[PDB]
Amino acid sequence: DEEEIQKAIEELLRKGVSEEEAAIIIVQRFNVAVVVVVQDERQAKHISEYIRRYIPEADVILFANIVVIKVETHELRKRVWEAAQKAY
Amino acid sequence: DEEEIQKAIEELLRKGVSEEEAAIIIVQRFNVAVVVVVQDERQAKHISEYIRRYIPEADVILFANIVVIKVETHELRKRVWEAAQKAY
Amino acid sequence: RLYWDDLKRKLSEKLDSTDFTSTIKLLNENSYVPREAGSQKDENLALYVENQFREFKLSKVWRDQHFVKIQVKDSAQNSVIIVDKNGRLVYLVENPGGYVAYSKAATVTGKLVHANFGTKKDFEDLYTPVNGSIVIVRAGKITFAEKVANAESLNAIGVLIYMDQTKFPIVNAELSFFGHAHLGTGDPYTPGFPSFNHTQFPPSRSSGLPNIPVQTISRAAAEKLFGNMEGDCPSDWKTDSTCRMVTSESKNVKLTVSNVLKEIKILNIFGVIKGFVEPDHYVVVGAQRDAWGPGAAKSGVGTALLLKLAQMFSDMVLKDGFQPSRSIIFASWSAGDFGSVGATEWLEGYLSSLHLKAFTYINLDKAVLGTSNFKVSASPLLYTLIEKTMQNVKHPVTGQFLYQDSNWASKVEKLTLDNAAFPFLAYSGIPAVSFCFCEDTDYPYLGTTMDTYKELIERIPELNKVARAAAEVAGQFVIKLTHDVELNLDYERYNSQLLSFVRDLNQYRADIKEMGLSLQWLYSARGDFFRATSRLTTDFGNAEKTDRFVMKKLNDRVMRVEYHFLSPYVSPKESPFRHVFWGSGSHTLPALLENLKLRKQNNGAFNETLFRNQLALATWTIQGAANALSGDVWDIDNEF
Amino acid sequence: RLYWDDLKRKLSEKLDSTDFTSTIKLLNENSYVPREAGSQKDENLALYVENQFREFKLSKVWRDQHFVKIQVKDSAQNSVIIVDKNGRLVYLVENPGGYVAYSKAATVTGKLVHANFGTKKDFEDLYTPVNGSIVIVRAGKITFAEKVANAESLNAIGVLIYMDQTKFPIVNAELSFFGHAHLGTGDPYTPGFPSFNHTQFPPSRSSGLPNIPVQTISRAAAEKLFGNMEGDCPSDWKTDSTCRMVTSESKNVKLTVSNVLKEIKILNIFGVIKGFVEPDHYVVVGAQRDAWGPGAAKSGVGTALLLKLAQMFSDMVLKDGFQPSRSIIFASWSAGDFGSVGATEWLEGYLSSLHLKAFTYINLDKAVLGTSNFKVSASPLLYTLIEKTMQNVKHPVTGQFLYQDSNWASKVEKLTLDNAAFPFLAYSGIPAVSFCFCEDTDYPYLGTTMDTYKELIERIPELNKVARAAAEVAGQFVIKLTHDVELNLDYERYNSQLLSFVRDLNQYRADIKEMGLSLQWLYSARGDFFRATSRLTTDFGNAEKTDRFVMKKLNDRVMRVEYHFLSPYVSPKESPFRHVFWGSGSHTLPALLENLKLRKQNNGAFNETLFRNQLALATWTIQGAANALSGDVWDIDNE
Ligand SMILES: *[C@@H]1O[C@H](CO)[C@@H](O[C@@H]2O[C@H](CO)[C@@H](O[C@@H]3O[C@H](CO)[C@@H](O)[C@H](O[C@H]4O[C@H](CO)[C@@H](O)[C@H](O)[C@@H]4O)[C@@H]3O)[C@H](O)[C@H]2NC(C)=O)[C@H](O)[C@H]1NC(C)=O
Ligand SMILES: *[C@@H]1O[C@H](CO)[C@@H](O[C@@H]2O[C@H](CO)[C@@H](O[C@@H]3O[C@H](CO)[C@@H](O)[C@H](O)[C@@H]3O)[C@H](O)[C@H]2NC(C)=O)[C@H](O)[C@H]1NC(C)=O
Ligand SMILES: *[C@@H]1O[C@H](CO)[C@@H](O[C@@H]2O[C@H](CO)[C@@H](O[C@@H]3O[C@H](CO)[C@@H](O)[C@H](O)[C@@H]3O)[C@H](O)[C@H]2NC(C)=O)[C@H](O)[C@H]1NC(C)=O
Ligand SMILES: *[C@@H]1O[C@H](CO)[C@@H](O[C@@H]2O[C@H](CO)[C@@H](O)[C@H](O)[C@H]2NC(C)=O)[C@H](O)[C@H]1NC(C)=O
Ligand SMILES: *[C@@H]1O[C@H](CO)[C@@H](O)[C@H](O)[C@H]1NC(C)=O
Ligand SMILES: [Ca+2]
Ligand SMILES: [Ca+2]
Repeated sequence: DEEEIQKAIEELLRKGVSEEEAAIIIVQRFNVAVVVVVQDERQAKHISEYIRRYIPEADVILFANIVVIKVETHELRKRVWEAAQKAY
Repeated sequence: DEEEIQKAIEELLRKGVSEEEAAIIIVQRFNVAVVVVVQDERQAKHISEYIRRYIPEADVILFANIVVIKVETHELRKRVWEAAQKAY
Repeated sequence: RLYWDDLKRKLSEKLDSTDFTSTIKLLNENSYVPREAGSQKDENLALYVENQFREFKLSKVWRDQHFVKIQVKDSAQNSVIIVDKNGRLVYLVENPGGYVAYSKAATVTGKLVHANFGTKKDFEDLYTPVNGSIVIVRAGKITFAEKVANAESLNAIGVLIYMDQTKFPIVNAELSFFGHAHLGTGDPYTPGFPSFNHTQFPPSRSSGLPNIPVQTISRAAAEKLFGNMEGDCPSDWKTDSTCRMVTSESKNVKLTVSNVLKEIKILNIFGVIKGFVEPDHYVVVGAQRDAWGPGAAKSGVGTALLLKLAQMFSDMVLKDGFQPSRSIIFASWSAGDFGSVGATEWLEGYLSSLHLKAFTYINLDKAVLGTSNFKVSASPLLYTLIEKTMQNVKHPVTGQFLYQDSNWASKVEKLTLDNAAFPFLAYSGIPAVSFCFCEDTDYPYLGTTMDTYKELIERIPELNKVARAAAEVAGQFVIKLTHDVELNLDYERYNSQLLSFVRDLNQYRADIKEMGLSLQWLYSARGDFFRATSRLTTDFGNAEKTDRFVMKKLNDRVMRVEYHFLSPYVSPKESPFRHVFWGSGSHTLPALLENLKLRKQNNGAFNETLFRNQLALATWTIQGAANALSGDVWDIDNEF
Repeated sequence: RLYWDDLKRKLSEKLDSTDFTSTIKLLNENSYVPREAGSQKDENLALYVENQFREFKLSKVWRDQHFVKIQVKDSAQNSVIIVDKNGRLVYLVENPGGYVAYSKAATVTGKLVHANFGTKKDFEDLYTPVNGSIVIVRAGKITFAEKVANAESLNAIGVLIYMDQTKFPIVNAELSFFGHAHLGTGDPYTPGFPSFNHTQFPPSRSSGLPNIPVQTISRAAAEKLFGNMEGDCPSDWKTDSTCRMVTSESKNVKLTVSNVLKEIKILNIFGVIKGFVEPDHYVVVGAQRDAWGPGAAKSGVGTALLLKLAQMFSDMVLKDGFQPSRSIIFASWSAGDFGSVGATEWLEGYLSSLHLKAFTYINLDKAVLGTSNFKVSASPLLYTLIEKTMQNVKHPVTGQFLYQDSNWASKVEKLTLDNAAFPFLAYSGIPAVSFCFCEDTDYPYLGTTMDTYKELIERIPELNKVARAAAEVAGQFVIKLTHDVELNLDYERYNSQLLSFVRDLNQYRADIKEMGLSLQWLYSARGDFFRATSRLTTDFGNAEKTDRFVMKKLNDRVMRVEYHFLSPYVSPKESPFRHVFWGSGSHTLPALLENLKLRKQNNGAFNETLFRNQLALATWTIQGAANALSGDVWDIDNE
């Protein structure tokens, strides 16, 4: 599914849709929990390490400066959102 | 009534009402048939002379450059109106 | 008991021994003339009719008091003035003695354009547009209100109405006349609700009130105007040769109207002969009582017929053993020269108490105007009764029967706004009848000071025999509706009315298919109504005429026939003429055709989304009346 | 022959030998669930009820076929999304499985503000205004449609509805539910006229359709939102402790609703027991059949009561010698979840054919929800009948009579928009009654997938004995209205309703005097109506009950009592709830009071020119109904 998501993310940015708009399209098209829009690749690595460290139950795939996160329980989904807000 | 009209037209002109407007006020306030507004005082008598010659049944009173005409029958009233248009 | 032939003769004998001309003479005496609405002489004639009803010994006599707003002359004179050469030439045309009630108080100045009678067709077939100009129109063909409304729709600033000599052969060329320009009925400042104190008279203005000044002028004043106007009036119009079309280049007309409102007390006088079997149902016979002038032909003849009709029928019940099943109500309205105000306020006030009780209204107004023709305008439910009456009522002059045209029903015209029977039919859903002995030309002295008894008997020498036949027609109407267990109302007469609508609508089958619509459900409704009338006729056939329950079970379905044609989807306050056949508004069947008529022309006058709603609601109004007439709700089989 | 006591026993005898729980069990089998309006399983249960009515051997069975436009979920998922720090942080809250029918298809994004239940009082008592922001509201107190309308009235851009655990003690926090946000009844795309093929469906849109998107969310989703919101919810609201008030400064909510319309075929199934004296008059007994979930409590109990009431009454007529004077109609409506659509289209279609023939409607919907209280909402004409019924019908649990409060009628609440009996009373002028055995808290599983028989029998162990009393109440209603030559409708009950209105309006007599007005004519109307009802009771007293002519002369005046309260001055198409007492619009008597209350404040919320017209038409509507009840037109007074 990671292959399908990263390929759908390729088209939205090439078509000219904004990163913030593409984030909303991704959440309504796939079973993803939280998406973060980042500036440089440094924060993308910072955010990806931070969320995997504190919540290892989550699968995080990333493309360009947009990071996608898939988790399943309400409680874990809560922690991912709180972890992403803290490290942003 | 000639005195009352000549004095009532004097007040309308003294109050600042125009001759054209005062002409309409006289017709709805008095039993007048036709009123003509002329340029000079020579025309005022000339129009009055013309109308008294061809319609001698009419009483023609004049004040300043406004000439008042009182007639009673439909036909004579018609002839007075046609005479005033002819000589104007 | 007494059968129909016994009652027809018992009525005809008391008609010959009745002096109608002496009553019309009495109503035109100095004590009751002139009787403008709310005047002292209007109240005097009210007490005479009220006391006469007590002397006739009716079951009950009562009166209602309404407080309506009319319009009357002001202390300031209304004037029509021609202005030439930049206000420096003034010409007094007329200080008219007449006026138009409910005209706007204003002073307009501009071009004057002739528009013949002012109908919608006349304004369409005009070279000069009337936008921003005053319009002059001949009286007749349509009401004053329709003339003003059609001129306002094209941005006219004023209306002058006169009487040409061709249509009105009057010797007095300086005669003034009266009318009203309210496009509706009743007190126009209490639209949709009665003019009682209970309402506390809230601020409400009828949408039929015009916003342009309207004035009436004599023929001499119109010929004064034409002397300042150019263009020849077309030979199609058949008017005077002095007629002209449009004012000169430098000439304008200054119309000055300053009429004022006046709250007045009007009186409706009533008398009732109670029934013997089903007295809670009743017929209503009415006649206007007020008039601007003497109103001998307008109001005198009507009230005189009402007084003697109540005397004859009361005599028949007490002295000849007449026993009507349903009751009879005699009513003398006031404020009739205005928008049928006295009758409309009664309907708007007691609508709940006569919802399915009053089943017929007979209007005696202007029943005698001439002697050549006998004209009738009525609801189709009374066509059979009218036809049966014309077959045994003799013409006053010829002595031949009134029934002479077998295709007479196809030539009937619908009731107009000025008729007091119109609000009974178009607003309350009560079948109505207005009839008159008249000639092919309008009675010239209507609405003038020359509507005296002297002019009426001089033009109609056999006034007594003519008023007797007019009373015999209304008398036979009342007897047929009250003596038998059957109401003599013919519900089958609407099958022709519906079939005429479908035939007219079939002419636009090209437009209907082109918008993706279909007339198949309207076809089904026309047939379902035909089957509903056949089922009710069958039920009447198998009915035990002595069984009082089955008869009133079937009669209750007949008294709902006229009601079920009032549009259930319209506001009775803002559009009170709800009858889809005879009312006014976009909900009427003619309005559906008039709109669809604008589609075949490429112009964008058509309103598709309105028509789709018109066709939808009109289709179900017909289907609903059919399903209600078929019987119970579970006994309604259809090809839904 | 058979008197009332003989018929009361014959009804009570057949009630004990009736198994109601097995019928509710049958209606909740796999073949009839779920039955959303127009679905195949909806048509299956309709065909079952149609055959059951024939086996009961009713006088006639028929059906109506309507084509209404409903709203359903789209293939595109509805979403609730939180965005933080300028759209660079997004958080998926819920992809709800439920939806609100007739919501606007749009995507709104902005602040989220809590408004308690969404009532007009709740929006007034708020710190933060809802202008341009999304609103979250608890379910209850008022209908979904009223919540959306009050939020629209204050320029809100969206509404979220959830079920807190305090008012809805549900273990599953992820439970979705269903509703509709149409401020009216019937097919909202044929407002005022029936949804038949004859109309050819012209472009017409009801004014009750909202113009903002509204979505339902589970309690878990609402608690997800509260984690991004500040402010403590007041203790007055009596809600969960996780409740919050307003989102943070940089956080927004993106509501995405994409519901679509769907033209569906619905079926109304009917059965009639024809009368023996006046069969052209009849009572109507109805019950909703469709439901979003299984709808055991919402639709199953109602239809089960309808089926067995038709079986018992048909058995009594054929096997026990029952002879009702007027007829009885049993009706199973569809599309009830969208807003009494099946029943409204029937009224809007055959209004002419039941103008003064149908004189009472009984609604069995949601009649069994609990066992504590027995609540009733009905027209005052049925108050006396309801009081007489409660005095000889015993509570299933308590065993005591239902009549325990002598001031019960003063505590009755009026019928609401979501009740199928509301359009019968407010639009057609037919007296209606809705009753239920319930508790002080709402049945939590209504409109959810957990409205199953399993959850209903676990909450109500005596479901059969409770459903039997619900049938005994509705059964006694039908017998009292159909067997005697006199109608058990009490017209005198409106004297208290009118007197309460005049007294309530007289408290603002100070405002009335300063506008140059007087309430003296409204008192005159109340007294004229009181004397008309006293005269009718006298006429009924001196009446020869065997004289069928005089009786139906008086009964026709009684069946007109409810009709003469419909406003005669308003368009039934654009304002169909014409009843001045129980309808909606500026023509109602409560609307007159709300306007006059706005005068004491100096602001221009008062209209005056409207009030003078409201007072005028309301005065004559009462006076007109009084004059029609007094008798003939010539028997009226003048001043
Ligand atoms: C129902 O409504 C109608 C219409 O509004 C209303 O009719 C009007 O009533 C008033 C009050 O009685 C009338 O006005 C009076 O008319 C009489 C008759 O000429 C006069 O004598 C009165 O003069 C007295 O009052 C004046 C007040 O300033 C004094 O200045 C004077 O000296 C006298 O004391 C007064 O003008 C009015 O004429 C009628 N309207 C019509 C068209 O007749 C009616 O009263 C209302 N009914 C109820 C029960 O409220
Ligand atoms: C009364 O009105 C309804 C609503 O228009 C009619 O039902 C509709 O009938 C049409 C034509 O029979 C149906 O069209 C078909 O639609 C299906 C959709 O899958 C399509 O596959 C077909 O090729 C065809 O186009 C339409 O679906 C149907 N609508 C519904 C909701 O059932 C009905 O026929 C009308 N009745 C009469 C007597 O006119
Ligand atoms: C107080 O309430 C009254 C209603 O009783 C409001 O009067 C309404 O005002 C509007 C705007 O003037 C009217 O709309 C008009 O409709 C006619 C219909 O043809 C149209 O020609 C006009 O151009 C205009 O659009 C409306 O009819 C009118 N209603 C009534 C009953 O008169 C009034 O506006 C309210 N006041 C306030 C401050 O809200
Ligand atoms: C064509 O007719 C329709 C139907 O009357 C008009 O639509 C109405 O427009 C007014 C003003 O917007 C609304 O108050 C009504 O509710 C509308 N009615 C309907 C059924 O939509 C429309 O304005 C007309 N068009 C023209 C150009 O006259
Ligand atoms: C009438 O309409 C025409 C067409 O626009 C315009 O030229 C003319 O000035 C108008 N006249 C008046 C008096 O408004
Ligand atoms: Ca009125
Ligand atoms: Ca509808």
